[PDB]
Amino acid sequence: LDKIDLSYETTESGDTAVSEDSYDKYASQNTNKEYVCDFTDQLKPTESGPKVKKCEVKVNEPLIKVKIICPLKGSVEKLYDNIEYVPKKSPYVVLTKEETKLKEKLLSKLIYGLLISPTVNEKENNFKEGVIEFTLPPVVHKATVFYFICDNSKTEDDNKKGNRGIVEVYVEPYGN
Amino acid sequence: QVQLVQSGAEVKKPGASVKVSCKASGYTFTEYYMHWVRQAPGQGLEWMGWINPKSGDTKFPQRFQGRVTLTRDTSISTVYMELTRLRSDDTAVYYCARGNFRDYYFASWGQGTLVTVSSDIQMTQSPSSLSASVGDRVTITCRASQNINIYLNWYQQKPGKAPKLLIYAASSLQSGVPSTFSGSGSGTDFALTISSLQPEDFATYYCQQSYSSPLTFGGGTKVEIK
Repeated sequence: LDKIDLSYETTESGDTAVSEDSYDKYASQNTNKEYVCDFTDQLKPTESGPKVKKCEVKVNEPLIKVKIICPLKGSVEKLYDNIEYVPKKSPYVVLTKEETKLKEKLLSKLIYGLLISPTVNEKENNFKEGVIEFTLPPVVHKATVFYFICDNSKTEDDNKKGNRGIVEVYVEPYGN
Repeated sequence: QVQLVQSGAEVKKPGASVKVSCKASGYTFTEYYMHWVRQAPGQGLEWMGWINPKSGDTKFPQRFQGRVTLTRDTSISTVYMELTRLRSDDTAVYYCARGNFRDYYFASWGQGTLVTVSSDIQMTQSPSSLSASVGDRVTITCRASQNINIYLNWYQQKPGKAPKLLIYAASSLQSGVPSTFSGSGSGTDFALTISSLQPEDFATYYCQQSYSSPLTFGGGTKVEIK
């Protein structure tokens, strides 16, 4: 409905007790002008979990499309039973770092000229459908860093445990 | 268009201090972190730390914690690097370099300031030196002691010049670079490949990891003429 919960608060690590220097960091997959973070495989429970998977999307060129895939609860039995995505209203709402904690923010207020198509393949542009996309504008004047969380770290299969996925989108100035 | 201009050469006695400046023109100063990188004569590149100019926040590695202080003046888009208690092994050329996405790569470099004092991920490059000829295809290897995914960049440096960035993200060709250059690798092992050596590809080539702090450089693949 586009409203932000001003009281909501979280952290990159969540409850995993993993510190930022131990994250499994990795770049997005950048094909022409679509940058993708696919969490299908990265979040399945394993013996070594909980791990933090941090998919880093870095943009400094015009009209890039960002697509984030977060596997749905029950899309495969057992694997994603306890998965949670934050913010619920992504991509309209994102998270940003304010005084060392992650808080909700409107993406359109953060980057002027943002295109959000209401529908992705005739489906709602929302994580409840397993994917979100947006398109960055032709010109950006302010560096900007915002986050998505696709946390499967509360799913357990015996001694196997799912992972917490982070998307860090880092927009730099461009278009001059 | 983007420019970073630094103070002149300094001559110091051991026990003194040195302030080096980096004026920025051509872009919005506050939107890009500024790092410092030094180079002893005939040696490799050593990262010194970064300042965020919106906030003044610094980040240093243990080698320079308490040795060096980074300040900035947003009034005039300038950054200062003060190094205290100078000793002879501090003789070197000090570069300010503008970070892209904080520290992903260093597209833009200053001209360097020579300071002349009187009297942890390892990057591994092979070969150390080589000789070749126009038209030859040359392959250089770089090797990380840890998985760094694609957080790897390649730089060309000519004598008396700041490093040019040629490749970032392991295999992205920087704008304005001859397409004879290419990069490959993901994880621990990387290759820089020049399809046809042209007369001004004769230089020293460096790889550099941006995965985790401190930022470290390979020690240099020098590419000579016969």
